[PDB]
This record gives sequence, C-alpha cells and structure tokens, in this order.
Amino acid sequence: TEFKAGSAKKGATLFKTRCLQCHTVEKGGPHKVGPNLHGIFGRHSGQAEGYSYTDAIIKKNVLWDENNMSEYLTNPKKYIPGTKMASGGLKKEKDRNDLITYLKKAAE
Amino acid sequence: TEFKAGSAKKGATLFKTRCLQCHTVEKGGPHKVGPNLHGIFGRHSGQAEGYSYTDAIIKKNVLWDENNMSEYLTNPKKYIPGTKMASGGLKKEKDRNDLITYLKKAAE
Ligand code: HEC
Ligand code: HEC
Repeated sequence: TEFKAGSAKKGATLFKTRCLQCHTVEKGGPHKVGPNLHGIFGRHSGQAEGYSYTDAIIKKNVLWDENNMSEYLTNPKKYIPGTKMASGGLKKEKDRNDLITYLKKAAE
Repeated sequence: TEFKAGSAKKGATLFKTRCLQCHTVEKGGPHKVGPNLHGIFGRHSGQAEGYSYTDAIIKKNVLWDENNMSEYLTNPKKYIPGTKMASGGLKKEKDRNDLITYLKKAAE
C-alpha cells in the first residue's frame, strides 16, 4: 500500500473532531450533512441509499480502499471536482493514516 | 473505477481455463502452486497463511481491489517484479473485467 497503519485511537479522535460534524460511522447510523460511512470500504462512491449525492461523486465512481480514501481526504475537491464535501482535507499522511486506521476498523 | 463489471459467467470460465491450474477460490480451498484466493479482495498481497510467497509479493504489499487486481492480471511480473506467478497476463480489459467480476463474487 502507500497507507501505513496508524493509531486507531488517534484516528477515533481525529474522526470526532473532523468528520463527526457531518457523518456517522456506526452500522444503522443516519445520514446527516454527509452519508453514514458504515461499510464504506470496498463500496463505490455515491451509493449509500437515501442520501442525495452530487452528480460528481456518483460519476467519479471511486472504489473506496485505504489508498483512495487517502487521496480523497488529502483534498476532497481536487480529487472529486464538484463534490459538496466541504472539508479542506488532512494534509499530513500521519493524520490520514491514523484516521483511515480508525475508519477501516469502525466502518466494518 | 477503471474496472467495469463484466460477465460473471464469462469470468467463471476464464478462471477455470487460466487460473484453476494454480489456484482455488472457494472458502476452505487449498493452496496449490498459488494460494487459495478466497477473501482476496481487501486483503494485502502475501498474507494467506500456510503459503510460501516470494519476498517481492509480500513487500509490494499491494492492497487487492478490483482496480489493482486488474493491473496485476494485465502483466504480473511487470507489476510485481520478482513474483513467481508464471502467468503472461490477460491483455484484454474485457477479459479482465469478466474475470474480476467473477472473482469479486466467488472469493466473497
Ligand atoms: C461536512 C462539513 C463534512 C465534513 C466535515 C466531512 N465530510 Fe465527508 N462528505 C460530506 C458530504 C456533503 C459528502 C457527499 C459529497 C457529495 O459530493 O455528494 C461527503 C462524502 C464523503 C465520502 C464519500 C462517501 C461515498 O458514499 O462515496 C467519504 C469517504 C467521506 N465523506 C468521509 C469523510 C471523512 C473521513 C471526514 C473527516 C476527515 C469527512 N468526510 C469530513 C460532508 C463532510
Ligand atoms: C500457476 C501457473 C499460476 C497461474 C496459472 C495463475 N497464478 Fe496467480 N499466483 C501464482 C503464484 C505462484 C502466486 C504467488 C506469487 C509469489 O510471488 O509468491 C500467485 C499469486 C496470485 C495473487 C496474489 C495473492 C496474494 O495472496 O497476494 C493473485 C491475486 C493471483 N495469483 C490471481 C490469479 C488469477 C486471478 C489467475 C488467473 C488469471 C492466476 N493467478 C493465474 C500462480 C499462478
């Protein structure tokens, strides 16, 4: 990979401070500004049901792997021009690594 | 993605004619020349237990997604220099697509 396992604990707190505002990760969690992320890994972009995605994300049709998720998080709009995810991104690979480690584990 | 779903039926027969010689895909299937492929998607390269992999594959530490699997199949040795998988590859994207479609489904 080009993703290195980080601290799932560190990633949990990054999630809460950077992602929670718009998303849930638990199975059965609701869509909010952003879609619930349970089971995101291996799923393609813009496929959660009952969520209204941008045309851009559906069509980018990104396959979510720890690798892909990394570029996305780096700079969402640069990666999927047109996305309405209003996040400036996680510029440090160390933060991304911790977050993805946490997300790999909690969205399963 | 850059992978398009094909014919799972077509992929089953490509598997049997090109992959079966060295691999099994069923859960509980044994390692043969090549490792059993059950649950390969989302797993990193060189991690099936009880199989003796090349140094190269372990270290390539490729994360298996439909996308990755595609490049691999295209030309194994060009993608993982040092691998002992003795396959010349699947040059047509249409064949790859059918195979991966089948593999996505059978290795789950
Ligand atoms: C609101 C201010 C958000 C914050 C903070 C984060 N995300 Fe987000 N996300 C948001 C929206 C509005 C959308 C949908 C975009 C669209 O163009 O329709 C998303 C989407 C995602 C995705 C893609 C989901 C898919 O089903 O394809 C992922 C993987 C994602 N968001 C993850 C994520 C993470 C891990 C965040 C914290 C670093 C995060 N987002 C912040 C809104 C918002
Ligand atoms: C014997 C002549 C093989 C044929 C035909 C195919 N594969 Fe293979 N595969 C083979 C070996 C000896 C190995 C291990 C390589 C090493 O360097 O140790 C592999 C490995 C794979 C992998 C990687 C597995 C992992 O656990 O990381 C995959 C995804 C794979 N093989 C798939 C595959 C497919 C789909 C094939 C048909 C087109 C196929 N292989 C042919 C041996 C042989």
